[PDB]
Amino acid sequence: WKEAETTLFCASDAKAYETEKHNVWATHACVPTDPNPQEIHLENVTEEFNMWKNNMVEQMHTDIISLWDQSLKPCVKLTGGSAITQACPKVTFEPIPIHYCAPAGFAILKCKDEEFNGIGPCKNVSTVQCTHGIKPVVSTQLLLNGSLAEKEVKIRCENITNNAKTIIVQLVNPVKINCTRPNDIRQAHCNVNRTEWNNTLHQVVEQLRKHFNKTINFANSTGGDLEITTHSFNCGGEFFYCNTTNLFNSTWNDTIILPCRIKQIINMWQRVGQAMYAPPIRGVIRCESNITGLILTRDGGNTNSTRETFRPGGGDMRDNWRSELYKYKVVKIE
Amino acid sequence: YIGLTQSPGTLSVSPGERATLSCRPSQAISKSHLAWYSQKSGQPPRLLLTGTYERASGVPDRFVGSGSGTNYTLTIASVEAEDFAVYFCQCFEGFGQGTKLEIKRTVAAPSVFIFPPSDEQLKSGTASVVCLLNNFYPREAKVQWKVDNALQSGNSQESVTEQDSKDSTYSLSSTLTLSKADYEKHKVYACEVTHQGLSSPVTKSFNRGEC
Amino acid sequence: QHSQVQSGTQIKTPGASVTLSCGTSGYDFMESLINWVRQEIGKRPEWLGWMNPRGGGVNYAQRFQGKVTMTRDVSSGTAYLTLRGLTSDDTAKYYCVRGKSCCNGRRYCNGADCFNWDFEYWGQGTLVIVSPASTKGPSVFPLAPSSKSTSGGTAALGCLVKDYFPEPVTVSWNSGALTSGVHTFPAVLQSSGLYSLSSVVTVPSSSLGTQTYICNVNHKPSNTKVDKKVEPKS
Ligand SMILES: *[C@@H]1O[C@H](CO)[C@@H](O)[C@H](O)[C@H]1NC(C)=O
Ligand SMILES: *[C@@H]1O[C@H](CO)[C@@H](O)[C@H](O)[C@H]1NC(C)=O
Ligand SMILES: *[C@@H]1O[C@H](CO)[C@@H](O)[C@H](O)[C@H]1NC(C)=O
Ligand SMILES: *[C@@H]1O[C@H](CO)[C@@H](O)[C@H](O)[C@H]1NC(C)=O
Ligand SMILES: *[C@@H]1O[C@H](CO)[C@@H](O)[C@H](O)[C@H]1NC(C)=O
Ligand SMILES: *[C@@H]1O[C@H](CO)[C@@H](O)[C@H](O)[C@H]1NC(C)=O
Ligand SMILES: *[C@@H]1O[C@H](CO)[C@@H](O)[C@H](O)[C@H]1NC(C)=O
Ligand SMILES: *[C@@H]1O[C@H](CO)[C@@H](O)[C@H](O)[C@H]1NC(C)=O
Ligand SMILES: *[C@@H]1O[C@H](CO)[C@@H](O)[C@H](O)[C@H]1NC(C)=O
Ligand SMILES: *[C@@H]1O[C@H](CO)[C@@H](O)[C@H](O)[C@H]1NC(C)=O
Repeated sequence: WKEAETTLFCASDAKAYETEKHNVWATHACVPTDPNPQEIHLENVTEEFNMWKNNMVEQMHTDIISLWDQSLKPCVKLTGGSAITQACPKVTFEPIPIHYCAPAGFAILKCKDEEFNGIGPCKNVSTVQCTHGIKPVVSTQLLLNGSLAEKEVKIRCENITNNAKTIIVQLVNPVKINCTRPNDIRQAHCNVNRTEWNNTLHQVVEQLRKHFNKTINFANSTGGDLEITTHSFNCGGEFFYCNTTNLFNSTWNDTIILPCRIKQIINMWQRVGQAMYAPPIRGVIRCESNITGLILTRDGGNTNSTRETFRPGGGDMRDNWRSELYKYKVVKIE
Repeated sequence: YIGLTQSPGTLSVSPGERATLSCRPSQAISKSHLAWYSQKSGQPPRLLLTGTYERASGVPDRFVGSGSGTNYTLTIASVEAEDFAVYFCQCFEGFGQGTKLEIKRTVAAPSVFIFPPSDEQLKSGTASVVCLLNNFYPREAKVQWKVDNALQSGNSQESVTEQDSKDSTYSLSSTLTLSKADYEKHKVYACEVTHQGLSSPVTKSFNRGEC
Repeated sequence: QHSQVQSGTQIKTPGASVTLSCGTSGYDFMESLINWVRQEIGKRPEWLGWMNPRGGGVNYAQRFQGKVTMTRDVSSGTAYLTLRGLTSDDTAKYYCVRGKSCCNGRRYCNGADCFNWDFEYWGQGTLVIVSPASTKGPSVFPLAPSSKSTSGGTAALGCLVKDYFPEPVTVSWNSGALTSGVHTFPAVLQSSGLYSLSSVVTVPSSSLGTQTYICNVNHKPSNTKVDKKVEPKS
């Protein structure tokens, strides 16, 4: 059985009466979900998986880019020198689950070994018609509204000895993060339970200690555009940029408040360029989410120091899709 | 943390001779994650081997990389004039301290000379005492300062020439810096040299205020 | 083909900041990580950090955290390295460098996908010199051996070219007539922030008394020129 490239079709449960854009997109782009999805185990079968070279990631990226280009339309966008201007109405924008399904002649293998690290053989493979429901959430640093590990935290990285490789963390227990723009109009903030978060970092350190038996440190982002130096995401059609310094500042041998700002001028994640949106809506803007994963970068430095330091990273949304699709691969059939 | 130790520090060979460089990672690593560079003076390092053995652009096959785990070697089949340089091994962000590939010649002891401060300089309130080691090989040399038999430390700076393109020797200066006060206070100023070309250490000295 | 064009030498006072630039061409700037490597004279290359031009994310070496800042101009394909709080320890050559290409045109390829560490493409390097001194011509002192210490048919003379800034100086003997046996040593930057070196020449000790020896020092930056006669004291 050999990996193959094709166009997977999406399944969803959009609602015809919704003006919310994910629903609107899914009405014409997807088909209804299967109520009784079939999953078949492959006895005495081992298969090679690679979450870092998976064409499923690449197609999903293309689709969400297409979703965004239709849904979130800025008043102005600078790509190169060409300043395109257009109507920029406020929109309802809240991700819904999307299943990716194999067309006829193809199949999707599913690694079921719970202790799978993202790359290498899997002695526990099954065939599925569709992936599980995936919310295409665009965010940086913190992965929101995603899937969870079963028993213990998972550190996935192509090689964690290489500091140039992104570290994808999957939590077992979700950490609630609530963001509010109270009734300065651009001023907002997030709330996080400090006990739940310290307990989360504890679990992450335990898994990181299996690679580095040193003092594990968490520090904040040390450079880059605002989209990646902050926890950036979208709520109520508005773009939030949240300072995560209070989340990543601890050594390892109550309530956390993250100050946020709503921005009109942003850097585009689909492609290189800036985009300007209209001023924020009045009233209250409110997002209740679950932190289910992290994107980390480990500080390099060729000294035998007594510590390893990890900072929040990301920016390449393909990594977000990767944290959900890591267990899947497409295959051609005879 | 993957530190890399190279040996020898200096490898002396003649043209046409065989050269074996060695690199030892602090821990077991993969063959795919070790590279070699060469560097000539005034230039950036040049990538030679990208894999453990995968050669690069314009890199002749006399260069042969090998090894695994914790022992990696770079072997030059027949060293040519263009090959003499400093060679660095690399794993991720870390580099080895380097192995200097040097032209080999016969051992030659240095001729030693010591120079007192000029009267002109002593007007300014500083005293520079200079010790010259002239045309010697190999590079390794110990220059020790002693004033009134008191071993000096931390008040001298050494400077060495690059290997001479003519006779492949080195020359070296050791300058002892003092205040005119401290200089006019003591009497005997001695420069002791130890080199493999000498049967014993050589001391060149002078007494302050003489011909 | 790839070209990494680095800015020129910069001389800075202690405590100051400096910004180095690395103009890139010959490829899509967004596709590869930019690294900076420092090399102190006579020492090994040391990695300072990498920067992803897509987003501008960075990773600084532990002991350079707070020292370096890596940014870029996407339009001009130019990478920048800023060093703040300069000390004499920061005196070094700074290289801009990147690894091999893993994507010449794949749809969404990115620097983080490639192997970063096979540094095939190096800039020519930028020298940064940290010193509190201003431009200054050298003082030239004779180096003559104590007469009470000599040997057979071979003596040594020289001149001490001291306390000048910046590099370089040129030293010739007898107006370039005397070249055989001359050694002009590499300059050394000392605590003062000023340079100093000695130039020596070995001659027939039988020539001492007949032949006049003069070292001609020339320091173009300060427009100074010195001729100094050398001869042992009586
Ligand atoms: C595969 O995984 C499932 C659930 O994780 C488990 O019930 C089943 O026993 C597994 N089979 C093998 C052979 O590991
Ligand atoms: C987030 O909001 C939920 C209500 O949906 C609440 O249960 C939880 O305690 C909140 N977490 C905070 C404020 O950290
Ligand atoms: C935070 O969470 C812990 C356990 O999840 C809970 O016991 C505690 O009450 C929380 N703090 C607040 C202020 O709700
Ligand atoms: C951090 O977590 C530890 C236990 O994991 C807890 O004792 C401590 O109180 C937490 N930090 C704060 C500021 O409360
Ligand atoms: C990270 O923390 C440092 C320490 O105070 C702060 O100066 C810096 O602004 C923080 N970075 C961000 C992106 O908040
Ligand atoms: C983020 O928060 C930290 C701590 O409150 C603060 O020092 C830093 O300036 C903040 N960053 C920005 C960009 O405001
Ligand atoms: C980071 O933590 C230290 C102690 O853990 C604290 O003193 C400091 O104020 C924290 N930084 C910020 C920006 O809150
Ligand atoms: C977050 O997780 C909890 C349980 O931990 C669940 O009750 C809640 O509905 C989740 N919310 C979201 C938005 O996923
Ligand atoms: C996470 O899911 C909840 C429930 O569907 C939603 O209200 C929230 O906006 C989501 N968060 C993000 C960042 O999309
Ligand atoms: C990562 O690279 C290191 C160094 O070459 C090697 O020892 C280790 O086995 C590698 N791990 C993986 C999972 O490739």
